[PDB]
Amino acid sequence: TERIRNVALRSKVCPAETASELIKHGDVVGTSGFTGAGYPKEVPKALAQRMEAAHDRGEKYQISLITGAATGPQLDGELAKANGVYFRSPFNTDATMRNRINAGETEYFDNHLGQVAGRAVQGNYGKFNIALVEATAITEDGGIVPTSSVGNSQTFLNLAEKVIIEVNEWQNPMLEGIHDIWDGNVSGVPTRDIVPIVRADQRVGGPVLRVNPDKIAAIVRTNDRDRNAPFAAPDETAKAIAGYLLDFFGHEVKQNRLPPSLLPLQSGVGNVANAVLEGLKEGPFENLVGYSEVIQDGMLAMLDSGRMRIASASSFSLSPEAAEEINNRMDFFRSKIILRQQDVSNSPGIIRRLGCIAMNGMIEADIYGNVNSTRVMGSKMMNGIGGSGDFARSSYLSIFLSPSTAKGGKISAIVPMAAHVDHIMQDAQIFVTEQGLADLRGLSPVQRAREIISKCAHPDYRPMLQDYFDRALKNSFGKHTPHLLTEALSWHQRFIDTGTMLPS
Amino acid sequence: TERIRNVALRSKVCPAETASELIKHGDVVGTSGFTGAGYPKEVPKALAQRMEAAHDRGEKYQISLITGAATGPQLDGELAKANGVYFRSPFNTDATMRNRINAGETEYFDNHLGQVAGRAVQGNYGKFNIALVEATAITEDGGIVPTSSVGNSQTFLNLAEKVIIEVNEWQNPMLEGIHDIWDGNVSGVPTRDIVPIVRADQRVGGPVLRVNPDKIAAIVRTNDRDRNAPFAAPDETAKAIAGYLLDFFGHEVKQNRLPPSLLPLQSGVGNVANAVLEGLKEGPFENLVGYSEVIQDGMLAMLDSGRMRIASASSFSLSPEAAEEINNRMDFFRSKIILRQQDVSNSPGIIRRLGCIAMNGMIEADIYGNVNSTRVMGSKMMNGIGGSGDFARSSYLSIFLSPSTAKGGKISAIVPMAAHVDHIMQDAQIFVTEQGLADLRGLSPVQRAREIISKCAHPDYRPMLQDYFDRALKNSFGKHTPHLLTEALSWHQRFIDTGTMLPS
Ligand SMILES: CC(C)(COP(=O)(O)OP(=O)(O)OC[C@H]1O[C@@H](n2cnc3c(N)ncnc32)[C@H](O)[C@@H]1OP(=O)(O)O)[C@@H](O)C(=O)NCCC(=O)NCCS
Ligand SMILES: CC(C)(COP(=O)(O)OP(=O)(O)OC[C@H]1O[C@@H](n2cnc3c(N)ncnc32)[C@H](O)[C@@H]1OP(=O)(O)O)[C@@H](O)C(=O)NCCC(=O)NCCS
Ligand SMILES: [Cl-]
Ligand SMILES: [Cl-]
Ligand SMILES: [Cl-]
Ligand SMILES: [Cl-]
Repeated sequence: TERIRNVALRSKVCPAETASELIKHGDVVGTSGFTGAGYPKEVPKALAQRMEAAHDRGEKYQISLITGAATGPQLDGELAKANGVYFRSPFNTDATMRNRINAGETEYFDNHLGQVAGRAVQGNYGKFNIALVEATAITEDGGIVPTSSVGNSQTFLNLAEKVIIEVNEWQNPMLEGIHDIWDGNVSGVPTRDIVPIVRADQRVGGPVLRVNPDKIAAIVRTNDRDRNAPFAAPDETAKAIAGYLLDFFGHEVKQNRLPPSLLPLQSGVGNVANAVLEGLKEGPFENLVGYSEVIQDGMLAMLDSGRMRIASASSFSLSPEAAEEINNRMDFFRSKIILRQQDVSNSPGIIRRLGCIAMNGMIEADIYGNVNSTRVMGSKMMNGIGGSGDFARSSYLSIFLSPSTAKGGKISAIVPMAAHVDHIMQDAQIFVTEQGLADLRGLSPVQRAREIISKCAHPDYRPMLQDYFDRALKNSFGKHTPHLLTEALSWHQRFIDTGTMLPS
Repeated sequence: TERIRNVALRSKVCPAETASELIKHGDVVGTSGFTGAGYPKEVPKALAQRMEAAHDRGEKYQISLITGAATGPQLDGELAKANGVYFRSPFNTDATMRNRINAGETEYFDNHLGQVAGRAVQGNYGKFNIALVEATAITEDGGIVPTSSVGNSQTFLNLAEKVIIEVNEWQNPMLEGIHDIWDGNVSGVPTRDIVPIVRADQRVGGPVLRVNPDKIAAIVRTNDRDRNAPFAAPDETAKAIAGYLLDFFGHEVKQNRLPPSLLPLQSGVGNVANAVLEGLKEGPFENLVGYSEVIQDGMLAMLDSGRMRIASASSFSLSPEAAEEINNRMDFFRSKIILRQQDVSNSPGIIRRLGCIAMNGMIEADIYGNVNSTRVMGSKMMNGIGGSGDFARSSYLSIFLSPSTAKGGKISAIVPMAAHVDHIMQDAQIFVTEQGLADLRGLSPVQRAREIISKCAHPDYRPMLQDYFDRALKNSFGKHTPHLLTEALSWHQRFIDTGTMLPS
């Protein structure tokens, strides 16, 4: 039917290809989109084609692309294939864009997701020329109904000179009412407002994004799917990880250090975090509440089993098949989900107030429990820090989860020294691998090392880590956090040189 | 005049030595005291004597010492001399204690200062046996008036099984009224209360610490001074740094990115700090506001002149001459100063809301602008992370300031890779050295490196840094954050082996 319920605005409809012409070379473009959900699809595809042609003619044509978080093939993919992004922030999962970044062809900075709005308002990315936002519908009074995500859309709408809306009939109209958009000052000029959230299920705003209709330069009708990668069905490794964490949660409850309903849960992006939620869907903890950035398949499964009552997040980040399931049952899930601005879902003040439990994956940790979430070998970007820092530092408990090895055992996820740090020791209390769980609360670095090495390291690597740690204890410059700088990054170099961290 | 205005509690007065007998081997002891101010004095000295005597006779006697932040010679100094501390948290500046930590004789973990109360309440440090708190006075209704700091005192009083109070007649009676102690839930069991501070000058609580008088096991009448590291007059390096920073502030104001009154300021303590505060006093600004951890000489000067209108902090950090000045004029200054619990002064929710400008020192930064504030060569502790993370991550602007070299030029403060990371790139926007100022806002890591190397690095190390960077750009595993892992920590190893980072 007609998703644009506002009669007057219907006069601004033009084809995706034409709307794309509003976007000029050098422009700073703010888009909707929060990891496989709610990003604009058709105007980028059309812009990507117009860029390729322009380059071939010798015309410069690149934008700065600021988003909520990751997008999808239609946006990051198309624009990277076309070589059309000179600067990208804050988060990406597209293979082609990742290649541009790691080749030095697209400049990239992975800001903390909860801070992006505030930094944009400050002017850190420059002046916003375009806001490109996907919508479920436009209301009679001109409200823009968001889709599978909120992200930074409200901020970009405020900041941008010109606005382009994509109304996507693929998105289930029962999405209207799911979002909560606050009109208060979260990320504007100080002093900011108090955000009155005191419970994860509390709504404090309205269902629509607000914009001056005068700034709307184009409206695009679309019917295209959010495209995310499916999740790995939990294997023996992921199930073991989930088993250790559930045991830990149970022990906390028995010792009265957690409620039996736990505390508001944040679950990070990726396969491992997701696998933990599949364990929780049939766990002994009832009346659970999510206060997360994303609701992945596993979180939807907790709402389905009823083990979780409600989930706050900024987006759905579902597999192609999970996205079908929620669509066919939108009436059920609608009342169990609240989608918020990402500067609210990822507000450290709110996270700490609620006492969230943070669960995040990781590339690697060193023996002292510093965590790399991003840069393989210290230099090659994977996805980005995302909101792992927003949550790890603000949480009641910060938990990191990973297989103890990677690349079929050729890499140890527990190393003498992390090649890049995203999360300092202070920001990580609990580590879980398929080998076991390290509880680091109240421990000095040397004490942390004993736990991590003994509980979490793979048997193939444990003796090597013990060997490093023992010689560091004897020979390190200082003994507070013992290191041998000649060897600290040698396992990484050994991998680069030989394809494996195992010695010859 | 009598400092103990509650008659009932007067019966609990006893000698320091006798009071110290209440503290047993293995006890967890929480004390008042925030860097050089307001820590207990006489009971720790007596305890240290008895610990040494026990040790000399083959008997173990050690405690876990949890504080606000740093203490002074009477506490950290004496107990470290006696080898009386098995675990220490969260911050120390005593040289003897630093030696115990770096030799592995005292276990140490430097928690974020704003988080210590919460983690104590969570039980991370174990059960508190003793709270040892210095007081200015005890009021008619049994309220405890703290002294030159608040720190974690209220939390420790709540948790401890038994309480010892030191009533210190050296501390000015007019300190009564300067503190703001909240009974709200800042660091207790979730869900926490909204901390309703919307102005730096806002009081939310009352002037006294509260404790059940039945837990008070001993009261000690004392008369001993706070001891802090002496006043360091700004050298040419510090003045140059302050110069670049003030020019930057001046520029932001002229571009309308800051008000002429700037934003609430958090300043560290250091040679640079004093130069910055002096520049601020002379600069083209007005109506300044402090929302910091400490109040230093420079703030008092601006409060006196009217350049600063109010200063919020958890503690004083004054030279003996400034202490003299405030001791004689406590009536005037107490109207301009608010001393808060450190879980409030260092609350990320409040820091972000007020939009604080954070200015902190550092050991070193790598070329990508990751910051080490703590661990020389990655293994030798200096002081601790303190509140630098609380502020850096939560601030409107995060600035790090340092001489571009250390150890008389034999160490470069800009290195290929930091040997330990306290503040990731995402947490540092501005760097200032005596060489110049790097503004990193909106930049990718490679862009950050070009700015840091060109603006901040010492000319003597610049060719070496640029050489590393150029070769990494050519050879690094990925090009997003280019490194040569064979060389990354080689300058540190060169220092360890030869005493300088320079080759030939
Ligand atoms: C860290 C992160 C990449 C891991 O995701 P994950 O699904 O839990 O981890 P997986 O075990 O499934 O491995 C995923 C990929 O990372 C690679 N990887 C993981 N650890 C690695 C390591 N130590 N060395 C090299 N590669 C590694 C794996 O090889 C795998 O790639 P491949 O299948 O092509 O070989 C992911 O959590 C992430 O993107 N974190 C950054 C954003 C974030 O922190 N979000 C949390 C809050 S929303
Ligand atoms: C990092 C820190 C020690 C620097 O202090 P500073 O006064 O600004 O810096 P200085 O140039 O005066 O040097 C201080 C000490 O660190 C050493 N130092 C500084 N940089 C160094 C480096 N790159 N390599 C080796 N040593 C270094 C100096 O030698 C000196 O120690 P020394 O007496 O043994 O010689 C200090 O800022 C700190 O402790 N930060 C952590 C806590 C914090 O930031 N709290 C916030 C508010 S105070
Ligand atoms: Cl808030
Ligand atoms: Cl801890
Ligand atoms: Cl709050
Ligand atoms: Cl930025």
